[PDB]
Amino acid sequence: MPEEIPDVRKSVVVAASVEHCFEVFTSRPADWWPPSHVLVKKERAGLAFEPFVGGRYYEWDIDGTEIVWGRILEWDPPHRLAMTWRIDGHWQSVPDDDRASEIEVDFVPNGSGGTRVELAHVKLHRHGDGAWNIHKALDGPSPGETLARFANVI
Repeated sequence: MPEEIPDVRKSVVVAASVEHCFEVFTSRPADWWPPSHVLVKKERAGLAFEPFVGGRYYEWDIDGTEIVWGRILEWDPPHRLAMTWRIDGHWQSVPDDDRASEIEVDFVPNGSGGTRVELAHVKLHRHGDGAWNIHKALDGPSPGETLARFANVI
């Protein structure tokens, strides 16, 4: 749905405190996880994950049980955020990371309550397990880097 799997992505500035950036992910991503149409049979509504290295990430579906939505890489206090995403191309589950890719995200205060973050993705295709289909569902209106949809809803 989005431009073909692009290598390093770009950065965007959004109006939000740095604490909000890390807090919003752990606060309740369901607040803006659903854009309009989702390939998932049921729209995600509840979310709960342990933020740590090798942590486990799962979400609750309106009628579906818990499915892994990704994983974690490392939590760095207000300044650097990194997370590994482990998911199946068929939106099923991946008990082990065989070809999972890592994501690098940095959050730093920009000007006033505005925070600027640089998000880059590399070797995401290494998954070659159909993970691209998962991105299509996450890709909502106005396709673009994750910061694009995140900044608009934020």
